[PDB]
Amino acid sequence: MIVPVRCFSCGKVVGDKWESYLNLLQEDELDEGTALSRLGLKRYCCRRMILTHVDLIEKFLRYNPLEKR
Amino acid sequence: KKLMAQIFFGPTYYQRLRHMVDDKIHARARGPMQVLTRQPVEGRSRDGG
Amino acid sequence: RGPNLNIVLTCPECKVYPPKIVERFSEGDVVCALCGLVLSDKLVDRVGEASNPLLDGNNLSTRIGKGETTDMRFTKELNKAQGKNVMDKKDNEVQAAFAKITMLCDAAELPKIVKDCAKEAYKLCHDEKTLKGKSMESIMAASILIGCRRAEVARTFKEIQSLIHVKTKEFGKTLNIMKNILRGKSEDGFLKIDTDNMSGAQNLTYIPRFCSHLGLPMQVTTSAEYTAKKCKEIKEIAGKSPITIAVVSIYLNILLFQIPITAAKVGQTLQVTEGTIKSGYKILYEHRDKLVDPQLIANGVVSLDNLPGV
Amino acid sequence: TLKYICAECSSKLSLSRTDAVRCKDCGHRILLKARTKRLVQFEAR
Amino acid sequence: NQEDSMIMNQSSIDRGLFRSLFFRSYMDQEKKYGMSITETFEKPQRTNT
Amino acid sequence: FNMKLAINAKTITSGLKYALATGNWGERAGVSQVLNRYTYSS
Amino acid sequence: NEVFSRPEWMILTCLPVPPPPVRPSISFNESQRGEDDLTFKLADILKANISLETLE
Ligand SMILES: [Zn+2]
Ligand SMILES: [Zn+2]
Ligand SMILES: [Zn+2]
Repeated sequence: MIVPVRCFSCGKVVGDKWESYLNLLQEDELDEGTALSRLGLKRYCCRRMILTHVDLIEKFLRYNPLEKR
Repeated sequence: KKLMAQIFFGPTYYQRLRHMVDDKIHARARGPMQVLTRQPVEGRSRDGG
Repeated sequence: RGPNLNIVLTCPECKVYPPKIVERFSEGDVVCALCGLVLSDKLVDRVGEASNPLLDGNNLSTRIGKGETTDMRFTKELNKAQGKNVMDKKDNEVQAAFAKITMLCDAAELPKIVKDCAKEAYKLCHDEKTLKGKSMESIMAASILIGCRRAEVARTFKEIQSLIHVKTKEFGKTLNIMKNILRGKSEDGFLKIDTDNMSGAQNLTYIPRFCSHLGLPMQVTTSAEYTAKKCKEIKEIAGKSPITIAVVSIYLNILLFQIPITAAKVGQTLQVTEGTIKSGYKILYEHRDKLVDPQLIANGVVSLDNLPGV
Repeated sequence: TLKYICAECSSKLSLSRTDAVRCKDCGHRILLKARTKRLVQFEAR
Repeated sequence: NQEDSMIMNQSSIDRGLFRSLFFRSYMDQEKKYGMSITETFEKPQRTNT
Repeated sequence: FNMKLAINAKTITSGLKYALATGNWGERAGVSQVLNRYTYSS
Repeated sequence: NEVFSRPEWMILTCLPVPPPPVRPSISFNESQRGEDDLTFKLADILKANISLETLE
């Protein structure tokens, strides 16, 4: 629902590359493969972590908080 | 060491089914009995037989 | 008096009375918590039908119905045989009255607790020497009113008269007799503290329903509830009927909140005379400060000048 | 006595035993128990 | 991994592979059987219960 | 004659509620089922 | 058989009543007193027998 911290297979930290992955797609107009290779994800185990991730936390954040401070 | 046979390798979509072992492991040495037949009850949630 | 036939689970080694006894339900044992000795093993943790021996008594009856292969001739004779029984005539009429209780409550969309309370109130007040000459509809109406009052959900006399066609005098006398015999049965049986459930006024419980009949918002309803609560302090209107107090509080808070509902519409909806509502508003205009919620006018949602003068 | 939060308006309320379970601000009859004040420990595995 | 078994990576499991949330909701109501036979949501004590 | 007593709305209400709560369709079983919410495709 | 099954014993004139172990009274929440179906049938048999006795 949010980007995993580490790649499942090898353990490379991919959780810090998610926000820069979206920038490479929306304002640099790169295709997904070049955006993955630019971030340093050269193993397809790491590439499937970012490429196949679904950001379901954005849908969860549209609901109003139950306990609002 | 290298394996003599090369391995088919790659990503595949896998689904986690709702059958866990922890929801299915069951044992009973002695427990409650039925009111009618006085035999062990049915169901692991009731410590059954 | 009578045979004992009582089993006590006491540890024969600790000899402590009362014993610390653990019922290990998962292992099916009854053990002593001090030494661990088991007392009774193979304990019992569907197949029949639920039957509470408090609403319909200890009556066990089964009806005859059509099966997979059933002739029509045999069913009718058995139904007539079951109907022609003389020993359950009292049971038959009390079940008929319970069916009428369910029919009247279901025609009012009353909750199930009202049905249960009315049924047990009818059962407790049934077959009373002091209650023999009253009409069945009066018993019906008073049982429904008692069931409404007991569940903190009380309706008014006009509601029950709107459903059940009963004269006011006989309904009031029936209610008084059933309240007396209910207090007598409570004293004879389990004593129940009233804690304002048989209250005559109960004007806090009429405000939300009467506001719903007018389609008012919530804050008007709570302002009317506060106004009706503070109307008890006013000695000039303390003798008024709680319907009239609730209606004049609702109308005062309608004028306070600028809700476009006239006095004629309030009088038509809740069957209160428009002159009565106008007189209640006139007599409550002098006490505007106490009736209106101070935090509402502090937050500025309403102001006291919105109320028209007399 | 015990703290609750209304389900839709998210207003903190204090309810006793005799109080009917109902929001005092927006009137929603669904109330959530407040999260406990004691600190709860989680293994990070 | 014989006869439909599979070998999962434990290190992958440690990083969240197929880790799931499980929610279970318990419903309970206090029902009024009659006048004195009513249920109450309370913390029971061993002295009087 | 009271119209509130003439029309028992509980007949319609309880009939629809019973035939939708249970699978029974009458007075055919399994017509109404609890909706599966294991996955979205389910 | 002369000793174990006579045809005259095929007609029921003294109905045996099974003990409550045969027909236990279940509890739905340990406050209801729901009885077995055999208890209900025996109650109906007793009601019919009393009705026939009173009619005769
Ligand atoms: Zn990797
Ligand atoms: Zn002991
Ligand atoms: Zn609220």
